Amino acid sequence: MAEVIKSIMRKFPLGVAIVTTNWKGELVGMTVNTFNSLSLNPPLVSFFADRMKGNDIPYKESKYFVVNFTDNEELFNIFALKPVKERFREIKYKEGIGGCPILYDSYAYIEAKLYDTIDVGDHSIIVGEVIDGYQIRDNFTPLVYMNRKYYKLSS
Amino acid sequence: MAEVIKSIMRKFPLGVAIVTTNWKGELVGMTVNTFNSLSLNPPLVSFFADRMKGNDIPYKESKYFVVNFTDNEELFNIFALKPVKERFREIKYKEGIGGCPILYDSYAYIEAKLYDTIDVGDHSIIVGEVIDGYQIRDNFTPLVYMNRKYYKLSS
Ligand SMILES: NC(=O)c1ccc[n+]([C@@H]2O[C@H](COP(=O)([O-])OP(=O)(O)OC[C@H]3O[C@@H](n4cnc5c(N)ncnc54)[C@H](O)[C@@H]3O)[C@@H](O)[C@H]2O)c1
Ligand SMILES: NC(=O)c1ccc[n+]([C@@H]2O[C@H](COP(=O)([O-])OP(=O)(O)OC[C@H]3O[C@@H](n4cnc5c(N)ncnc54)[C@H](O)[C@@H]3O)[C@@H](O)[C@H]2O)c1
Ligand SMILES: Cc1cc2nc3c(=O)[nH]c(=O)nc-3n(C[C@H](O)[C@H](O)[C@H](O)COP(=O)(O)O)c2cc1C
Ligand SMILES: Cc1cc2nc3c(=O)[nH]c(=O)nc-3n(C[C@H](O)[C@H](O)[C@H](O)COP(=O)(O)O)c2cc1C
Repeated sequence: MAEVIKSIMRKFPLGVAIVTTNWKGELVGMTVNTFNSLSLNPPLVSFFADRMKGNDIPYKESKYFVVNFTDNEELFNIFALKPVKERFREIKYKEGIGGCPILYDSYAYIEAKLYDTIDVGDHSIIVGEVIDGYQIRDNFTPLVYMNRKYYKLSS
Repeated sequence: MAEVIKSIMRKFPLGVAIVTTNWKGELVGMTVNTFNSLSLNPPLVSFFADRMKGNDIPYKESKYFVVNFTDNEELFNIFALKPVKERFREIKYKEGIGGCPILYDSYAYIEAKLYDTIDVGDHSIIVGEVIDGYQIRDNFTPLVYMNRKYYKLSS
């Protein structure tokens, strides 16, 4: 059934984001296709973190996280494929709340306070309360991920 | 902050699906942009159901649900905009597991057993264990929802 999930999801298009945190001083982040809005009152956003890779642990052990929205495919590939220790060497960034890294190439970002974590199956649902949101750049081309590719929207 | 969430999400592209169930004999479903894969082992998928509209209740009170994947924008609009009592009058469907409606225009669907529900903020995370998946049609144009529109992917 893991294979039927992957086969169906390969053709299910999803927006991508790069979630980051400052994990006891270590700058970390990852490309996710599970980011979404969860609640309006209270204002909550979420993503799913793979427990099998320990992707949950930095967020569980940090008070805040940042959601970076970017149109730079290179950044998504860095934050999916490159070794953790290498990712923040290659990109421009600044620190936000809790020291969480904000990527300079982001056209928007959210700063969130960790609100809850919920283990379900082999992932943890990471839930953040939106503390602030910023729209930096008005002109951008949002990307959607499907079948290992990053597409623009038609028209 | 509910407004910053909406403003950012308006420009965050997301695949859409129509989740259905047979709620004590009542055929119901809704367009969602919160469907995703949650876990591989066990094989779990999820969506977020708005408690403010009672969208959580049918799933909480039914043993199964179906995830319909379709490329028919008309269907997404029916299952977002039209009165509940009208939706299954206008479309071709059959019943699957638990009597859950499978839409004829779906190019793929998942049958799921309700695994857990988790209230977080003003939504409930509805979690289903994948019992079966089906790819009916190999030729289709997946849609992504952004800024109230249903886009095709470029190229
Ligand atoms: N944890 C996640 O939700 C998730 C999502 C996408 C990619 N990834 C990781 O990146 C790798 C490369 O991605 P790809 O697009 O080539 O994947 P793929 O070809 O292995 O799978 C296609 C799709 O299936 C779903 N999926 C795959 N692995 C999953 C997992 N462990 N848990 C929940 N859903 C999963 C994702 O939506 C993915 O894009 C994946 O094999 C996976 O290890 C993880
Ligand atoms: N519950 C949901 O996750 C959700 C998602 C999309 C749309 N909707 C409902 O459909 C209506 C029409 O959609 P639209 O695209 O014109 O919306 P919109 O212009 O009001 O908001 C834009 C986006 O913000 C997010 N959002 C809006 N309402 C939300 C809610 N109650 N909870 C979590 N996230 C929410 C969604 O991703 C939505 O597409 C929305 O106002 C909402 O009531 C609900
Ligand atoms: C487009 C894309 C989407 C991804 N989405 C998620 C996700 O939502 N959750 C997750 O835990 N991992 C996801 N991954 C994998 C993480 O990015 C990856 O495990 C993380 O960067 C840590 O990398 P590492 O284990 O190789 O060091 C995704 C990968 C890609 C290619
Ligand atoms: C594209 C789109 C995405 C939606 N996603 C969700 C969702 O994920 N969860 C939810 O509870 N409602 C979502 N909604 C709203 C439901 O479709 C709607 O509340 C449901 O069909 C019941 O309709 P009603 O309250 O008008 O009767 C979405 C609406 C649209 C337009």
